Amino acid sequence: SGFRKMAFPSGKVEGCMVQVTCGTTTLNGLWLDDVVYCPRHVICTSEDMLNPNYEDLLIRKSNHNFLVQAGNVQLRVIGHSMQNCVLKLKVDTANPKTPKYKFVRIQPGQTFSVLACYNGSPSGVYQCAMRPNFTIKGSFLNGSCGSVGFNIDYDCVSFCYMHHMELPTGVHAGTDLEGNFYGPFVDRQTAQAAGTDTTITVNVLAWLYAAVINGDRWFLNRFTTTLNDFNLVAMKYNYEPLTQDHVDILGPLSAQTGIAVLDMCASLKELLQNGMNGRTILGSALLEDEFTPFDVVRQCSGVTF
Amino acid sequence: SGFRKMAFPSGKVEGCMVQVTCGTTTLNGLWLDDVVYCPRHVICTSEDMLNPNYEDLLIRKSNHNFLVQAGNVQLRVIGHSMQNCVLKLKVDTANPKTPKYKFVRIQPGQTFSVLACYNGSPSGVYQCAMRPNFTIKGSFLNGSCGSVGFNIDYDCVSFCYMHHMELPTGVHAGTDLEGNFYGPFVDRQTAQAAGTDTTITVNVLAWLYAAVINGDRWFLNRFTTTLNDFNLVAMKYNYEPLTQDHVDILGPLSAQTGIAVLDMCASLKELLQNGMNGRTILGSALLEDEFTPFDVVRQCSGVTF
Ligand SMILES: O=C(Nc1cncc2c1CCCC2)[C@@H]1CNS(=O)(=O)c2ccc(Cl)cc21
Ligand SMILES: O=C(Nc1cncc2c1CCCC2)[C@@H]1CNS(=O)(=O)c2ccc(Cl)cc21
Ligand SMILES: [Cl-]
Repeated sequence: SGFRKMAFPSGKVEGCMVQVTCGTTTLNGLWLDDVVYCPRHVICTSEDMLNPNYEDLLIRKSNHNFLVQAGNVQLRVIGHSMQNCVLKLKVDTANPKTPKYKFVRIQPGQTFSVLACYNGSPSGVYQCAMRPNFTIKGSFLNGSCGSVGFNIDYDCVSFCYMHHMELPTGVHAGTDLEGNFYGPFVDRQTAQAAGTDTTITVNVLAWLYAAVINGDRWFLNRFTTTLNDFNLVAMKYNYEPLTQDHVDILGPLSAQTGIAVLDMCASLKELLQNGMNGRTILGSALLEDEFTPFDVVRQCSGVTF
Repeated sequence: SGFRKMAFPSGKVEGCMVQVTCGTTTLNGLWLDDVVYCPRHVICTSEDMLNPNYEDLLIRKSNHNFLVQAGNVQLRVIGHSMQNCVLKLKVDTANPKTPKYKFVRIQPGQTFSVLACYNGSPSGVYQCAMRPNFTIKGSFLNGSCGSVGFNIDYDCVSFCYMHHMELPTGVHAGTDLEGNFYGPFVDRQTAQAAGTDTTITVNVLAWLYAAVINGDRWFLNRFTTTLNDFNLVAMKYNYEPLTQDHVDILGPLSAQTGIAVLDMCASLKELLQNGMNGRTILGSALLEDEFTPFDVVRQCSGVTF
């Protein structure tokens, strides 16, 4: 029993964190095999950030301008290349702690663990979701750039995010491990803003199924809804539209609890109208949207209470 | 910016998790140097749990009755002894991954990270607090016994909890690494219940300081209070009494934000008497009490390990 915001064990990622320095700029790098991946803005000064010409800044650099530190050992850079917004530094030593891994680009609503790091040293781990507006609500200070997001389903680490910047509202933007930004963001200091954010509907439904699995049904009602009527109501509360894909994905949780997806949608419609009336659901007074259907199945018992 | 429920990086603890089997009972063990620590109830059958005599159950066991598996390698048990509610299995191999460590007993209100494990394999990491009623609100299923709680100080892991059982309300109970329970619990199948819990006042105040640091100030007011008047009000809401030690501990956060501790106590009094009025603090509609003053300082400073 219980339901917590649970991160994957971070050990496999801790053994890949290194410090990358170019001149006065220092940030984190991810060392996999003989390559260190880091944000390309490590070659920028603060002044360069308004309109940096990365190709022009990079051509003026040699391999020995990049200092890579793994623990107390200095790695030797023997090559470099830029791929989108990431810099790939070829080093003379393959990481002996390289886990089994993949690079995966995720979609909004997907969750992942973040290993926050400073000076190549891990400080903490927490669970995040890629918001519908392509930002993440992380906890990052200056020096956290290059910290990564990942999942570890089975023994393979799927790297899905690398931290690049903090927007004016205090939310965060970054790239996949191929250097492609999530969202319409650029690694430039020009005026940029997070778009209006919305609630991840499929995740709220998954978490309501987690509450039923753990023994709570107070929020259920005798009604059902059509998918279109549900979406007309949901969008009035700034909730993402629920698609047939989301309904299909909730199938297993619907079978385990015996509650049809559109019947759970009717409960959600009522919760949006009434609020909780002094009650909580899984220790929360707000509707939680950072647990996916897959996260609920992973954390909850297969036997409903 | 940002504020997340953050756990310590778990790698140093992952390298200590093993699987312990005695007959039909399988659970997790902690392998440090040449000793494997695990709940002594691993020697019990379901019937034995009703009224166990652990010395009598243990005397009937030989070293080869305990199967210890570290990854895909079988460890050889060469000795065994009991210390309070913990079984210490001496093995023929010292753990090459043993980190620098200490066994520490924590007090209610203190937080720690939990590495949930099943079959000696880590599945997730989350942060929690030792409640005033000595339970923890964890997330554990069958097979999680032997999972451990810890804090990291510089490079030293301080092990503070080992999981033993779930109470009827779905909350959890366990021991320190010397086998002494937290709370008035016993390791047997008998009528046991979590006592009435209270809110950790010093932690709520720490989290209100974190909200101010992160730019949430709507709850601040011009008023102050005495420590005695604050405690008279706090007692009415099932909040733990605030002591002069708690006021002293909040000193640094008070200096950083410019808000006296008793000034923040007056904001907390108003929040208890009037609610949030449709507002949230750090994305929560409830007053959060599972962040200590030290957790707030650490997360808002980027301390690494
Ligand atoms: O956003 C940035 N850093 C950063 C990342 N995470 C957390 C925090 C910070 C800054 C202080 C607050 C906490 C930088 C610098 N600021 S910037 O506007 O020059 C900028 C712009 C683009 C890129 Cl790719 C990067 C950046
Ligand atoms: O509590 C216990 N295990 C356990 C731990 N974490 C999570 C979960 C469980 C059981 C299934 C549900 C989820 C056991 C069995 N139950 S018991 O009451 O027989 C018991 C009693 C004492 C001791 Cl030390 C242990 C136990
Ligand atoms: Cl995805």
